[PDB]
Amino acid sequence: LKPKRISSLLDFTTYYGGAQNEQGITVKLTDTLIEGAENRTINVPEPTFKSPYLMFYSLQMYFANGGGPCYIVSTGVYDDWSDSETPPTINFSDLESGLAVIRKEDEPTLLLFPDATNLPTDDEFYSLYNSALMQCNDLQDRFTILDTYSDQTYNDGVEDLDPIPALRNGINLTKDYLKYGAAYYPFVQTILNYQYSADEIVIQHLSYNPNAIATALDNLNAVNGPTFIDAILDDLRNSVKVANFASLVESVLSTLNELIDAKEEINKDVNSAIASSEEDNAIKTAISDALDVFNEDFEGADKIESVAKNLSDLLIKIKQADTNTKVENVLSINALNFSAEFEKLLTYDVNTGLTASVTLDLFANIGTRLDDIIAAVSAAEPIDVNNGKLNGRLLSDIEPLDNATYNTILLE
Amino acid sequence: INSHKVTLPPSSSMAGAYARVDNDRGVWKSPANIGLNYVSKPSVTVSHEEQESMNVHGTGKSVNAIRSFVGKGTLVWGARTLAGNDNEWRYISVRRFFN
Amino acid sequence: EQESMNVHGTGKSVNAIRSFVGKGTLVWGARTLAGNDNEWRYISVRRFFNMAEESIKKATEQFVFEPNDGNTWVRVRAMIENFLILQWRAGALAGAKPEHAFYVKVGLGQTMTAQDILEGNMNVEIGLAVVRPAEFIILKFSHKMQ
Amino acid sequence: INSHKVTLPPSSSMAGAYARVDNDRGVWKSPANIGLNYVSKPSVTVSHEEQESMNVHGTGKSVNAIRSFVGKGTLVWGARTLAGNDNEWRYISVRRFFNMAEESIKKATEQFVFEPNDGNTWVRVRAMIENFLILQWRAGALAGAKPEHAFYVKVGLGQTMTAQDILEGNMNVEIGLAVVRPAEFIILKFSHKMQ
Amino acid sequence: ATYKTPGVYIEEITKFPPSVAQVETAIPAFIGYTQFARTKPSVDSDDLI
Repeated sequence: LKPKRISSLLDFTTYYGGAQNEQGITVKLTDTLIEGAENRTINVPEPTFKSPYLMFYSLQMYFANGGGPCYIVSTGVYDDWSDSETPPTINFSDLESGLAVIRKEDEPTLLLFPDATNLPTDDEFYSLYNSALMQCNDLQDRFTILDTYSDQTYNDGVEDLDPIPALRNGINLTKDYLKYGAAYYPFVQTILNYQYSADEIVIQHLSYNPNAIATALDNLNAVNGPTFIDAILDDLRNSVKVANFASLVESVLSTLNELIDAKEEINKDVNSAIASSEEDNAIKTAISDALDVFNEDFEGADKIESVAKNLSDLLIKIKQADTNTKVENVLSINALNFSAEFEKLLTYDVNTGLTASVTLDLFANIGTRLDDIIAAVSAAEPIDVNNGKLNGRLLSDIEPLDNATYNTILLE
Repeated sequence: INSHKVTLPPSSSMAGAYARVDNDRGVWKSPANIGLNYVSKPSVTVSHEEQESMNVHGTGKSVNAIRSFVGKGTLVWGARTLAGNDNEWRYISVRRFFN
Repeated sequence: EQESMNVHGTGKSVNAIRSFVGKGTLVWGARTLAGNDNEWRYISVRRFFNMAEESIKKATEQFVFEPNDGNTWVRVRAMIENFLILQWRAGALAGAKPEHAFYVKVGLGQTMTAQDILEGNMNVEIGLAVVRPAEFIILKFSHKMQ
Repeated sequence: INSHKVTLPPSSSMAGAYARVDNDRGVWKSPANIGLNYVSKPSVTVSHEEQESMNVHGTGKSVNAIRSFVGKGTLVWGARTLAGNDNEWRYISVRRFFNMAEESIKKATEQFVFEPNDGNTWVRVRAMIENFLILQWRAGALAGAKPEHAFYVKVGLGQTMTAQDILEGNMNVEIGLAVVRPAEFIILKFSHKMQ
Repeated sequence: ATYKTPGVYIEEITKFPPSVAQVETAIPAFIGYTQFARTKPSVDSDDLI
């Protein structure tokens, strides 16, 4: 709640950032045959659920029409969407709190509220603009720019109201207040695009040739090999001393990362098979149950993805600690976190030259949980009749697969 | 839960409007033909015909009405005291200027 | 349907954004929400008064505890008059000569009494003639004899 | 140790500012709208709204406020005495000019104590006081377009004295002054004029 | 109109009269029977009776 004077759009994104990614976009693909000729249909409807935040878009319109220096008064940060059809809400008590701090500033001459048309009731909308005109009367050096609540006929809960006569009812002050404001109508259509992320767009693909489960099988059969996933597992089982010891940790940390990258590509294959087998809900439950039991040791059971992060920051710390103290290089590797983090993959492997006395082992449950998934999605291939190659895939992940389809979806 | 609103008696909104008009125009200006903030509607509708026995009465005990008008919103429409047939003391602004 | 937007019995005017063939999308309306007021119906008149009053008010705080006599009243009048002469020459004030455009009055026997001096009051009076826009242009055609 | 500073009551800084303004502009100039040296801030913040009952009050006992303004620093903002509803004595500079003028005239008058109380003395007493007040009018302490608007001096038999007063040994001199007041409130009145 | 703290103040004085706004003169009203009287022409409900 501190007013700050900026000068351009590049100054705004430095201190405040950009817009919120939209969550209401859907993409549909359909393959058809018309007398022996192929036909592909791409359908992206306009979203009915939008983000209620409009501040970054309004500053783009201001600088494009000749604006100069202005003041920014934040009222809070963005809230998250609960799901794909419930956007967050705008509170009346935050916007009125922002009007109280701008009363103490001397230099601005114009008052605006860019998020105000997405307020829950129209009575809150008119009451906010009645407060701005009372501030313009008291300080007697400012002016207010108003809009209507909507550009079309809107529902009040009891009645339907036209926008122009409803604004004339809501603003109920005398002339000594009305001379400080002006109102404009209707809304304007711009050249700007919505802000979105390609990591959150899911494709639904209906094709006459169904190979969704077969393409999901070929990736998962290939990763279940001796050179692929078995080669990851058998590898795991003064100033010159610190520099040699950092080379040993970098080889272990490089082995963990390709195991985590193998975990990422498995989940994209099973998710496309879960979404394709909407028929026979008992088979979808078995495929979903096999996936979370494989994801136990990676996230839920043991801290496999958590030790790969702390070892990297512990690796940087030991290279800076060599400037002053050897006890610093002793307190970490024996007493504090560094001796404790190695125990979770192998607890007492130091009993011999080879890893023995396997009290704790986060590995070697991978291949048992993998071939369970291979049989579980094997029941799904005679029950899927309509879903094609890209069903259930993220939009960013199809760019290496089919580049021409990815560019066509971006235009729509 | 937030769709339910509070209904209040109007005496504390009137006190705020007394201080707003005295600062703008003085204490000798009647506090009527003015608007109220944070108010959606009156709770009861009062027409033209039933305000007549509110404003002028044989006892002299006048009651000021809060009303709605098309194109103007909710307003205070009445500026009398409870000695409403007195030629010296029937207006609120005369009594408060003497005070 | 812009007629009841621009001129109305309540005086609450709404400015319209419209399209015209050969011209594109334009702003067509320049009124405030006190649209039947002869002093305050135009946006540009109100915003010029906001500029001129604040600039004069900031320049006046150097005179607050000064002697309230004839030497001060001559210099206060000339400071305000020099500022308004520049506004007349730039075209903000209408007039063929400067005394048609404004006036400034301050002094004992003009704006103040002797009882006002003992209380510590100094009164300055300023009147302005600001240029208005040409909103309706009416062409009147007629025949003349040969 | 040196990061801790001293807080003082403001009366000795005000005495230095009284002597600075009297040397620069005279004793008839109000000691307000001025700055204080060696001062970082006031100890308490006083706003616009709470100085109103400090400056003007029903008892008449006014208190002068030290305030801060953006772009201007810490200033003295108030120039009243504790008789703040008096039309003769509410300003500090009026009271201190009367203290100067009365003492200077009183010391110059002791050369006349056992002199003859006749018309030759009354002419020279009147001209001594009139020559002094003409210099005060020209320096700006007395308001007036001409000298008889600014002061008057009266002394003589049939003007200030009776014949019974002469036998008792009394001589009466009457002096009236018109001292310049400060401009405490400045009110700008704006209006439209016809084209 | 009352000033207690020292400084500069701004007052506006009202001199010009307001102006009258002219009303429409010929807007008729027709009162009688219709065929259906619907707000939404596709949905079959006479809510404009």
